Amino acid sequence: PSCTNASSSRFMYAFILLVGTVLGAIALSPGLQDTLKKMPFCINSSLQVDCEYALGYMAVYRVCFGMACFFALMSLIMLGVKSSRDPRSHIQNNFWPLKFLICFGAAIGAIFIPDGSFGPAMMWVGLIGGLAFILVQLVIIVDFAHSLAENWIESAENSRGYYYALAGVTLLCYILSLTGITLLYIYFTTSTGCGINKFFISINLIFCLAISVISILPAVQERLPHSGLLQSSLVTLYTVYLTWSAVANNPEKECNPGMFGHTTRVTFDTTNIIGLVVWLLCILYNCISSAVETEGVTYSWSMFHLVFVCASLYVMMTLTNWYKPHSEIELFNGNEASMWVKIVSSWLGVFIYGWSLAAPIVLTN
Amino acid sequence: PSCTNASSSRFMYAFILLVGTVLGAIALSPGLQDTLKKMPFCINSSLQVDCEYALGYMAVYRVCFGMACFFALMSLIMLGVKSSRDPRSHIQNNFWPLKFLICFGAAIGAIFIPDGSFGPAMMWVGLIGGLAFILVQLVIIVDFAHSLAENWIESAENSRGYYYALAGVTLLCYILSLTGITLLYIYFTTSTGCGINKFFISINLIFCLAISVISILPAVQERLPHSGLLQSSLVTLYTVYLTWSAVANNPEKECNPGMFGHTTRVTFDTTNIIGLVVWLLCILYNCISSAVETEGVTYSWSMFHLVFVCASLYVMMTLTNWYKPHSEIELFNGNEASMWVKIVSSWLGVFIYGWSLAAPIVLTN
Amino acid sequence: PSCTNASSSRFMYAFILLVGTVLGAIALSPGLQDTLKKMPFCINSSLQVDCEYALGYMAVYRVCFGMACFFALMSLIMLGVKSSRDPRSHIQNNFWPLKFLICFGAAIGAIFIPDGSFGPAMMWVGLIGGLAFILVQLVIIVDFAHSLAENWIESAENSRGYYYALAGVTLLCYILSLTGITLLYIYFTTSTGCGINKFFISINLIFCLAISVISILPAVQERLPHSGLLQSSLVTLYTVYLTWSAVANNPEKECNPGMFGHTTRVTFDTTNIIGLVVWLLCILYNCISSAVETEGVTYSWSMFHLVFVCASLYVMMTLTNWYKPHSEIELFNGNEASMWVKIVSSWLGVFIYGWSLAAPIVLTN
Ligand SMILES: CCCCCCCCCCC(CCCCCCCCCC)(CO[C@H]1O[C@@H](CO)[C@H](O[C@@H]2O[C@@H](CO)[C@H](O)[C@@H](O)[C@@H]2O)[C@@H](O)[C@@H]1O)CO[C@H]1O[C@@H](CO)[C@H](O[C@@H]2O[C@@H](CO)[C@H](O)[C@@H](O)[C@@H]2O)[C@@H](O)[C@H]1O
Ligand SMILES: CCCCCCCCCCC(CCCCCCCCCC)(CO[C@H]1O[C@@H](CO)[C@H](O[C@@H]2O[C@@H](CO)[C@H](O)[C@@H](O)[C@@H]2O)[C@@H](O)[C@@H]1O)CO[C@H]1O[C@@H](CO)[C@H](O[C@@H]2O[C@@H](CO)[C@H](O)[C@@H](O)[C@@H]2O)[C@@H](O)[C@H]1O
Repeated sequence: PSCTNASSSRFMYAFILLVGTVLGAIALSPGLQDTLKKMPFCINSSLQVDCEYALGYMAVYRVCFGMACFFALMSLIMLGVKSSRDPRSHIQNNFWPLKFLICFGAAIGAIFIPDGSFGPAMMWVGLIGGLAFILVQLVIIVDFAHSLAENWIESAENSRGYYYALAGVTLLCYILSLTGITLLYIYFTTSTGCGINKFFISINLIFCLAISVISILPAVQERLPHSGLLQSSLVTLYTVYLTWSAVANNPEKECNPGMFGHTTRVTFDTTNIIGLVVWLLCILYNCISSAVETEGVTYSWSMFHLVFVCASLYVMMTLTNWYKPHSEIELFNGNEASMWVKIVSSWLGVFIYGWSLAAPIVLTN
Repeated sequence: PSCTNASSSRFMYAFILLVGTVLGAIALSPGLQDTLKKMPFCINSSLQVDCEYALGYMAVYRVCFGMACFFALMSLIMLGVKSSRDPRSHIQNNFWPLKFLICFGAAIGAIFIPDGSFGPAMMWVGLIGGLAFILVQLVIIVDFAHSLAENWIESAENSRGYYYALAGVTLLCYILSLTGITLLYIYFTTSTGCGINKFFISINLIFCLAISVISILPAVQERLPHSGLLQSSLVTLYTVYLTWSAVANNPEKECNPGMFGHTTRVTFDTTNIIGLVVWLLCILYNCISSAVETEGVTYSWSMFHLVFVCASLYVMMTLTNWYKPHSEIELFNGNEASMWVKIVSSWLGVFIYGWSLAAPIVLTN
Repeated sequence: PSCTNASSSRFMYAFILLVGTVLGAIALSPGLQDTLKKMPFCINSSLQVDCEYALGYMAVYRVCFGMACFFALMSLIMLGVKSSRDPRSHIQNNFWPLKFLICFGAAIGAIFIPDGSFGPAMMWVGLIGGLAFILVQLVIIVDFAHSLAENWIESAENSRGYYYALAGVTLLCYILSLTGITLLYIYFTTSTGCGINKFFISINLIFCLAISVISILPAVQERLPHSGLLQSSLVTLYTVYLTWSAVANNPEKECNPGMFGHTTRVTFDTTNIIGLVVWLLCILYNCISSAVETEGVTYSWSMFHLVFVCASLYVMMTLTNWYKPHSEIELFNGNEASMWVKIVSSWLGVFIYGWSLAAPIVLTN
C-alpha cells in the first residue's frame, strides 16, 4: 500500500535524475551540436573565448542548474514531515507528469540565462556539491562492502562455492590498484620536474597501506568478526581513482601530459565514463530499501532530496571535467582549485573509514 | 480523504503561480528575446521610447495580468463557502488541466492587449498589491520567527546541541544587518548632496534599535516567556532590506549611483534574486498547513485566492524593478511614487510588530 | 453524488461561455489582427466598406453564432426532463471534452460563412437577445440586493460592525449615480440642439427618484420589513448606466461628441469593460446554487440553456458596440434602432421593480 508506492517514488526520482543527465550529455558532441549551440544563449554577445570554444560546457551548466533548483524546491516542501499520514505524502507519490514537466520546464527556462557572471558562482557551488557527494558515495561504498562481506562469510563458508570468489574479488581489486599506482608513477611525474605529484601519490599510497594494515589486526576484529580485507580493498581502489582524477587537473605543463602535452576544448575520455558508472551504481544502491544517506517514516523525506541536489551538482562538475570558466585556451581544461578539493576529499574519506573501523580501540587503548 | 486533497490543492495553486512567474521571467533576456519581442504586441505602432527600449517590462505586465485575473475569478467563485460538503468543493480539487489551460489561455489572450493607456493603471494597481503583499509577508515572517524560537527553546535547552545555533542565527542576522546599514551609509549618500536618504536610513536604524530594545524588557516577557531576540533580528533584517530596496529607486542623479551614475533599460541584479527568494519562502510557508494569511473549513477559500492575487501583483512589480511607464530614457528605471510606498510599508510593518508584541503592557501601564 | 456533479456542470457551462467570449475578443485588436483577418472570410469579395473597415466585428459575429447554436441545441435536447433518474442526465454531466470540441468546432465552421446577407439578420436577433438578457440581469440584481440587505440587517444590527458599511454602500452608489447624471447633462447635450437627450435623461432621473420614494414609505414596509434603500440604490445605478449606454449611440452629429465629434471604426472603451464586468458578475451569481433565472430537479434544465443563449447574444452585441452592418463609415458606429431598445428595456425594468415592490398596496388601496 503505502510502502511500495513510496519505494516506487524513490526509484522514479532516480529515473528523473537519469533522464536529466542523459539529456544534458547529448550536448558537447564533437560536431553534431557545437554548431547548433551557437544560436541558443550566445546572442547576448575573456568571455568571447568561452562562448567561442566551449559551448557544451555552458549548455551542461544551464541544464543541470534546472535539476538542482527542482530538487532543492522539493526538499524545501517536504520539510518537517513525521508520519505517512500527513497531507503532503499525497503529493510526493501521485503527480508524476507534472513533476517531469516542471523539471524539464526549469531546464528550458534556465537555458536562456546569458553569460558574463553566471559561470564562476556555479563553479564554486559545484565544488561544494562535489565534495559533499564524494563523501556520501564513500559512505555508501563502505556500507555495501560491509554488507557483502558479512553475507558471503556467513552464508558461504559452510561450502566451498563462494570462498574462491571471496578471495578473487579482493585479489583483483588489489592488483588493479597496484597497477594503477605504478602507471601514475610512470606517466604523471617526471624525474625532477614536479614534486607535488610525487608527494600526493606517495602519501595516498601510504594511507592506502596503513588502512589495510589497521583493518586486519585482531583487536579490531574482536568487536566485529567480519573486518576482513574486502572493505579496505574497495576503499583503496576508490582512493586511487580519486588520486588519479585529482592529479589529472594539474595546471602545470612542465610534467602533466594529460591535456597540456584546436577549435574546441571539450573532451570525453575513459575517466568520465568510470566516474558516471560509479555514480550510477551508488545512486541505485541508495534507492534499494536503504538509508545509508502507519506511524513513522523509514527515510527522512528532506535528506533524500538534499542528496540528489548534491548528486546533480557532482554530475554538473564531472561532465565538464572540472574546468575554470572564462580562462584562456592555453590553460586548456585545468584549474588549481579542483585538485585540492578532490585530494582533501580523499584524505577526509580515508580518515572517516579508518576512524569508524577502529575508533573504540584507540579510545580505550 | 478531504483534508489531504485540499492541501494538495493548496500546493497545486502554488505550482501554478510558480510556473506563471517562471514563464513570465524567461522574457527580458538581454538579447535572446528583445528582438523576438518586436512582433507580438507593438504592431499597433513618449510611447515610442517604451516600445523601443523596454520590451521585457511590457511582456511581464501582459503575462502577470492573466494570472491576476484568473486568481481574482477563482476568489469570486469560492465566496461564502461554509463547510466541505458544498458542491463547489468538488470543482476546487479535481479539475486541474482545465485550470492550467484557463490560466495560460488568459496569459496568451492578454499578450494581445496594445499599448497606450494600459501601463499606468497597472502601475497603480501594482503599487497597491505590493503594499498588501509586503505586509502579508511581514506577518508570515513574524509568525515563523515565533514558532521557530518557541520550538528550539522548549525542545533544545534540555541539551546543548541547538543552543549554540540558537545564538548563532541571531548573531549572523545582526551582523548582516549592521554591515548592510554601513554599506548604505557609504554608498547611497554623499557628504552634503542628498539629505532625504540620510533621513530614511537613520530613522529606519532608530526604529530597528527601538524594536529590539522593547522586545527584551521583562514586562513583555512576563506574558509570553519566548520574547527572545530572534524575532526582532529577522524583522530588522527585513526592514533593512526594504530600506535598501526603497532607496535604490531615488529619482535623483545627484547622489544615487545605482542606475543613474544603452539600447535597453531592462536590468536584473542581486536585488531581484533576493526578492524572489524571500517571496518563494513566504509562499511555501503559507501553504504548509498554516493560516497565517466534515463540518467547518480550516482556511477561508476566498482569502487564500486574494492573497495570491496580491502575490502575483507583487511579482509583476518586482520583476520590472518598479519603474514608471512612458518615461524618457534619461530618467532610466527610477520613479518617485515607489520609494514612498515601500518606506511607508516598512514603517507600518515595524509599527505592527512593535504593537502586537507590547500592546497590553502599554495599554495598562 | 448527483447534486454536486450537477452544480459542477452548471459551473462548467459558465467556463465554456467564458472561454468562448475570451477567444472572440482576442480579435478586433488594433493592428495585431486587423491584417491577419483579411484572409479568413473576405475571399468571397456597401459591402466593401464593411469588409475593408470593420473586420473584428464580423469575426465576433461569426464566433458568437457558434456558441448561440451550441447552447440552443443543448436546450432542445434537455427538454421535458422531470427527475434526475432520466437517462439524459448522464449526458449533461459526464462528457466534457466532446462538448468543448463541439462548441469550438461550431465556431471554426461558422467562421467560413461569407458576407452579404448574414449581418442584418443577426443584428435583429442580437437586439432581441439583448433585451431579454438585460431584463434577466435586472431580476438577478434585484434578488441579490434583497438577499444582501436582509442578511446584513438581520445578522449585523445586533452589533455596530456592519451598519457603517450598510450605510456607506448606499451612500457611495447614490453619489456615483448623481455624478453620472450630472456628467450626462454636461457632455451629451447642447444648449438648444438635441432635445431628445434632455428628454431621456430627465425622464430617467424622474423614474429613479420616484422608485426610491416608493421604496421607503411605511405601507410597503408593513409587508416586508427590509424594504430599505440598497435595492433602489443599485437599481438606480444600473438604470443610469443604461441611460448613458443608450444615449451613447445617438446617430446625430449635432450634439453627440462620443464618436462623431480613420482606417478602422472598431473601438474599445471603458463602457465595454463595465458592461463585461456586470455581465460576468450576473452570470456567476446565476450559477451559485440559485434559480433567479432523487425525485425532482432544482433548476429547469432547458431554461438555463435558454438564458445562456440570450447571454451569448448579449455579448455578441456589446463587444461590437451595437453598430449597424453595411453602413457607410461617416455614420461611424451609431444606429437608431439600438437606443430605443436599450431605453425601452430600462423603462420596463424600472416598471418591473416598482411593481414587484408595491403591487398589493396599489391593488388594495
Ligand atoms: C516552458 C517555457 C517554454 C519557453 C519557450 C521559449 C522559446 C524561445 C525561443 C527562442 C528562439 C529559438 C531558440 C530556442 C532554444 C530552445 C532550446 C531547447 C532545448 C531543448 C529541446 C526563437 O527563435 C526565433 O527566431 C527568429 C528568427 O528570425 C524568428 O523570427 C521571425 O522573424 C522575426 C523578424 O523580426 C519576427 O519578429 C518573429 O516574430 C518571427 O518568428 C522567431 O519567430 C523565432 O522565435 C531564439 O532564436 C534566436 O534566433 C535568432 C536568429 O537566428 C534571432 O535573431 C537574432 O537576435 C538578435 C538579438 O540581439 C541577434 O543579435 C541577431 O543575431 C539576430 O537578430 C533571435 O532574436 C532569436 O529569436
Ligand atoms: C487560447 C487563445 C489562442 C489565440 C491564438 C491567437 C494567435 C495569434 C497569432 C498572431 C500573429 C503571430 C504572433 C503570435 C504571438 C503569440 C505569443 C505566444 C507567447 C507564448 C508562447 C500571427 O502571425 C501571422 O503572421 C502573418 C505574416 O504574414 C501570417 O500571414 C500570412 O500571410 C498573410 C498575407 O496577407 C495572410 O493574410 C495570412 O492568412 C497568412 O497566414 C499569418 O498567417 C500569421 O498568423 C501575429 O503576427 C504578426 O505578424 C506580422 C508580420 O510579421 C503581421 O503583419 C503585420 O501586420 C500589420 C498590422 O497593422 C503591421 O502593421 C505590419 O508590420 C505587417 O503587415 C501581423 O498582421 C501579425 O500577423
